[PDB]
Amino acid sequence: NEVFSRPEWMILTCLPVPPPPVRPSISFNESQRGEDDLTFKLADILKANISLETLE
Amino acid sequence: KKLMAQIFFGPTYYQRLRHMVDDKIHARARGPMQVLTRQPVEGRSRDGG
DNA sequence: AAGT
RNA sequence: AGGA
DNA sequence: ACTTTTTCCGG
Repeated sequence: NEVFSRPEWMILTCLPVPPPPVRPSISFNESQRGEDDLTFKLADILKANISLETLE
Repeated sequence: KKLMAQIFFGPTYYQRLRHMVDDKIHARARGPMQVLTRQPVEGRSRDGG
């Protein structure tokens, strides 16, 4: 469908970053993080995305 | 007054089991919620829904 | 225990 | 690990 | 060649 689902859109160019309510920081006590798995995984994406960008 | 029936009456070794009502009983009416789903927490202990 |  |  | 369900409720 030309308005909501063109084929070109199955190939990711710009990844949406979900907000914290989706990947909550389970912040036990004061000085201790406790970040979600999705936060770690998005970090790994960023980490890899920077290496590729600089590399090229 | 005497029962019209005669009862099967004698000793029988009975055991008490680990499940006792006041350890099982639970009620909730607004209480702690999940962080993610923002829904009632699980378990009697945790005052769950 | 079945079925793309 | 355990109840119905 | 290859995937997905299976009753309901202390740590």
